[PDB]
Amino acid sequence: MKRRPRKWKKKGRMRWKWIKKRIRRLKRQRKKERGL
Amino acid sequence: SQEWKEYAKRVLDEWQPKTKLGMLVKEGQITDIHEIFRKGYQIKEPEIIDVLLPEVNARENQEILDIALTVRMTDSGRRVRFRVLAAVGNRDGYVGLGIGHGREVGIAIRKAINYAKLNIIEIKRGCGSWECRCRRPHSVPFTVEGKEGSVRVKLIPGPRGLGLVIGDVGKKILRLAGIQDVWSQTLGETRTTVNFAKAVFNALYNTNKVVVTPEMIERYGIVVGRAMP
Amino acid sequence: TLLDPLANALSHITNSERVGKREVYIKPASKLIGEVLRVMQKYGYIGEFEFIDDGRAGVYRVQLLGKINKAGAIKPRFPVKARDYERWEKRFLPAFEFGILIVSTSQGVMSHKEAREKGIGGRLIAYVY
Amino acid sequence: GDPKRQRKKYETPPHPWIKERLDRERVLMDKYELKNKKELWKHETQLKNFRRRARRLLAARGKQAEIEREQLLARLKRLGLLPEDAVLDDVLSLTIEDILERRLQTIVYKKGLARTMRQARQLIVHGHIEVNGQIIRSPSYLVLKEEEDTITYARTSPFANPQHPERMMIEKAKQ
Amino acid sequence: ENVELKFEIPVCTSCGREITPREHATHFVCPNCGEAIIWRCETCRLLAKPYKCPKCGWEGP
Amino acid sequence: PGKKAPNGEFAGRKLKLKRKKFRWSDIRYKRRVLRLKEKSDPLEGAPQARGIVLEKIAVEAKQPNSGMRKAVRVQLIKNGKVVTAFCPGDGAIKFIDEHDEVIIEGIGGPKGGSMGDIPGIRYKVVKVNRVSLKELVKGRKEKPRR
RNA sequence: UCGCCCGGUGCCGUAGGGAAGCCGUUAAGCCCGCCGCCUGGGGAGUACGGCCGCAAGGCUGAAACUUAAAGGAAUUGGCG
RNA sequence: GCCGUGCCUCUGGCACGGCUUUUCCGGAGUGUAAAAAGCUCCGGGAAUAAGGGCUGGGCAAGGCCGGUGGCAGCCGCCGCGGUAAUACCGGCGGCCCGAGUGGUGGCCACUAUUAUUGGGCCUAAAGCGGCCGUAGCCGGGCCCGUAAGUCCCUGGCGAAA
Ligand SMILES: [Mg+2]
Ligand SMILES: [Mg+2]
Ligand SMILES: [Mg+2]
Ligand SMILES: [Mg+2]
Ligand SMILES: [Mg+2]
Ligand SMILES: [Mg+2]
Ligand SMILES: [Zn+2]
Ligand SMILES: [Zn+2]
Ligand SMILES: [Zn+2]
Repeated sequence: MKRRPRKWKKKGRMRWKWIKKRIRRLKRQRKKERGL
Repeated sequence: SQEWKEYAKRVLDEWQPKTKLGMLVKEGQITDIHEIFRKGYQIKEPEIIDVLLPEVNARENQEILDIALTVRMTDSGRRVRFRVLAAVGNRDGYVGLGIGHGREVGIAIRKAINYAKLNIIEIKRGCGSWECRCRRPHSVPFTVEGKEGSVRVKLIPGPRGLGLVIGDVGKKILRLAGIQDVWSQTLGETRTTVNFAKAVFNALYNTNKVVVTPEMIERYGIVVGRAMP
Repeated sequence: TLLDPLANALSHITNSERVGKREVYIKPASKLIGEVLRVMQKYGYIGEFEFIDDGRAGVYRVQLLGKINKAGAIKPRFPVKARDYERWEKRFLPAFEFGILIVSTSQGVMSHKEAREKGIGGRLIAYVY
Repeated sequence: GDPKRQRKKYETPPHPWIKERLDRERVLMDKYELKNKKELWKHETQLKNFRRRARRLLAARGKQAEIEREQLLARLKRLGLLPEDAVLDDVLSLTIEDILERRLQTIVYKKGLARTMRQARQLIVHGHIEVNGQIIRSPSYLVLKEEEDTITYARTSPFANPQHPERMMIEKAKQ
Repeated sequence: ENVELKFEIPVCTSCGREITPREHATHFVCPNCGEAIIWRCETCRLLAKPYKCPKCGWEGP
Repeated sequence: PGKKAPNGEFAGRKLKLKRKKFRWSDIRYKRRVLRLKEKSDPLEGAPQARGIVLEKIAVEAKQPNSGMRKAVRVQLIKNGKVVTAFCPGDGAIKFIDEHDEVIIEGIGGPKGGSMGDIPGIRYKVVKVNRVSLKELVKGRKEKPRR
C-alpha cells in the first residue's frame, strides 16, 4: 500500500494497523455502490 | 607607547610567582612574548601575559562577543547562570578566546577576560590573493579552514582596501589579530556564536600547520607574531 | 574492479605521508605514473625512486620527505587553452603560485608553469601542493 | 529583446541601519557640508570603480591589457589624485577623503576665496567663481590639476573689487 | 623591528616539520652524547617513531 | 552510498536528465511552470480589484487572543465571485455601507496568504466610493454619496 | 599444547569522521565507478485514469485547501 | 539663503547690523519655418518654495504626559492590551531618507532549499525483500601505425545599435 514508517509512531494519533483497516472499508464501498 | 610600560613595572614587583615559567619571567631569563610558545610549557598564571604583552588589557584590545543566561530545574525553582564569551589581543599578532561563567554579569565577565589570556596563540599574516600581489601583512597568506561543532569556516585572501567581508562576529576576532582584508565561505549553523567563534579561532590557529619552503616567504610576506610594531 | 592506476597511487601517497611513513610501494606501475613522479621530484616533493621488476608489470619504491600537504587526481581530465589556466588554479590551489598543476601537453607531461612559457595546453591529469 | 535603459550611477547601502556606518557617514557630511546622502554615495562609487579596475589589470597579461593599464595611471594622476612617480599598486591605497578634496566647493574654500564652507556653495551656485575663463555653477565638479591655479572671481561680479563690504570680511580671516 | 633573524622556529628531528605554538612536544639533551638538543613533535611521540642524534649514531627511544 | 552517479566524461545526457527529473519534486518550480495559481485565483493576476459590498460581518480572533475583527463581503465585478475582506483602522466599519463600491488589495502575509490572528481573511479594503479609507478614518476628508 | 600465513565470525581501541548516541582494516575514514531514491507538517498513499489477479488485493499516483512548526540525539528535575 | 556680534535649552532658536540673486516678477537682444523654451544683459526684492514613514526585538531612535480597559485596536515573523501599556489612540521630544516617501502583485539574490563547480539516504525526508542480465555510462601492463576527439599558428565569416 506504499506506507511510510513515520506513522507507526503513535505520539499524537491512533494506531495505523487500524487506520489501514478503515481506509480499506471505504475503498470497498466506493467500488460496489456504483463504482462503475 | 609608555602608559602600558609602567604597568609592566608595577606588576612585576608585587607578584610572587608560583610556577616555573613565572620564576623565569621574574628572574629576567625570559624577556619576550615570542619565547614561551613552541616548547610545551604550560601557562597557568595570567600575569605571565600582563608583563610580557601589557597592552592586552587596554579596553580597546578587549571584547565581549555575547552574554547568555541559562537555567537548571529543581524542586525549588530555576537555578540561573551566565555565560560570557570574550576575546583579547594586541592588534599585531596575538589572540585569545575564552568563556567563563558566574551567577552575575560582572563575575562572569571577569572570568571570561581572565581565561582569554591563558588560551592565547600566535599566527601568520601575509598576502596571498591573485588581485593584490603586494607583500604586506594585512590578510591571510593562503586559504585555511577550521571547524567546531556543526560550523565549517573557510577564509580566502583578498585585496588591499576591501573590508573584512565575513559575518557579524568574525570581524571582532579577525581584527584583534591584526587582519584587515579577507573573504569567506561558511556551512553549518552560524547562529550559535560559540561554535562560530571557535571555528574562526581554529582557522587562525591552523594558519601555522601548512608546510612552506623558504622561497614562499619572500613572495607572500609571511610574518609570525609582531611585524615591526 | 580496477579502473585507474594513477588515482590509486596519489591517494596512497597522501594517505601514507599523513601518518608519518617514509617509504611507499606503488604497485601497478605504468609509465605515466613514472612520468608524474619525475615532475613531483624536480619541484622537491619526494626523494628518489626506482623501478623494480617482478614479472607482472613491476613496482615502484619511493621515499617520502614529509613535504606535501595534499595530492590527488583531476579525474574527468578536462582540456585547457593556453590562456585559461588561472581559472583552474583558482579552483584547486590555495594562493597565486602555491604548488603545481600537472598537464598532459602534446610534448609530454609537465607543470602548468612550463606550459605557459611555451604557450600550449592539454589535459589536466593531477595536482600537487 | 528589450532596448537600452538608462541606469543609476550610484549604489545604496546593503542594510540601511548599521550603527557603526551611520556614525562614520555623519562625520563626512558635516565636514564637507554635502546636501543629502545620494551626493555622498556617488563619490564612493567613483572610487570603487577605479579600485575594481586596478584589480583586473593586475592579474591580467597580454597586448592590449598593457595599453589599458597605463591609461588608468595617466588619467588618475591627471586628476590630481596620484603623484608623478606612482606605480599601479598605489591605486589600491586610495581613500574616500581624497576624492572629496577635489570638488570645486572644497577647493574654492581651501584657496581663501570664501570665509567658510557653506558660503562657498553660495558663491558657486550664484555664479561668482570662474574656472579657466568660464563660469561654472555646480559645486560637485571635480577640478583637474592643470587648472587648480587659474581660479578667481568672475570679471563681472561685485566681488571683483577690493572694496566690497563682503569681500573685506573674507580677507579679514587670511593671516 | 630589528629583523636580523629575530628568531627561528624549531623542527622535529625525525620528520622535519616545524612545531605549532601549543602542542605537547618536548626537548632534551642527547643521551649518550650530551652535545645535541633533540625535538619530538606530538605525532612522533604518540606513535613511537625512532630518532637518531645528528652527532653520534645512538638511535631510538 | 557510492560516489555520485554520472561523473563520466561522455555522460552529459544522463546528468542533464537526472537534474530535470528531480527538479519536479520542488514546489516553487512546479507551481510556476504548470501555472497553478491562476485557474484557481479570484483576482486573476491583478494587484487590485473592485467590488460591491453585500453584508457586514465580524470574526473571532485566534486562541491566545480575544476580540472581534470587522469585515465585509465583496462581490467582484470582473468575475462575479464573493470574497471576504478586512477593514483596517479604528472605527472604519462605520464608513462602509451596503451598495458601496470598494477597492481590494492583498493583506500581505506569508506566501501571499493571511496574516496574524485573522486567519481566513486574505484581502483588505483601501478605497470607498473613490475616496481613500485612511483619510476618512482620521478626519481630514469627507465621504461622498451620503 | 605453542608460534606463523590465508579466508569467515565477535569484542576493547589509536588517527580520522559525526549534531550527538557512537562507527573505527567486517568504517558511518581518504579516494576511483555505476544504478535506485529525498526536498516543511497534513490533505494522502487518498480521488481520477491504466495494467495485472478467480476474488481478497498488488503496482503507478496528483491537486483545491489548511498549518509554524512537525521531527532527531543528549541534559536538570518531577514522577511510576 | 549667506556673513559678523551678542543671549539661551548650545547639534540649534532668537535680537540687532550688512551681503547676494541660482530660483521669482517686469523689460531689451539672440534664438525659432512662426512661436515657446533656453542663453547674454537691465530694474525691484530674503523676498515666492518641505513632505512621507517610522519610534518593544530583528533595526537607527523615549522608561516622558493624558486617554482606553482582553473592550476598541496593533501584528511580514516573534508577540502587545484584563484599571500602574516604553508595543493601541492623541500631545511634546527624537531617528532614517529627502522632491519624494509608504502600500499590494511578479522575477533574481538570500538558498549548498536543485548542488557540473557544490547537498543528502543507521537513529531526523530517503537503499528496490533478494539475486540474474539486454542497451547505455565506466574499464589492467608493454610495443608499432592512423590522426577522428584534443592543443598551437594562419585565411573567410558571426550587420548597426
Ligand atoms: Mg506615540
Ligand atoms: Mg536600538
Ligand atoms: Mg540537505
Ligand atoms: Mg526514515
Ligand atoms: Mg590504458
Ligand atoms: Mg556588432
Ligand atoms: Zn596584499
Ligand atoms: Zn616530528
Ligand atoms: Zn647523540
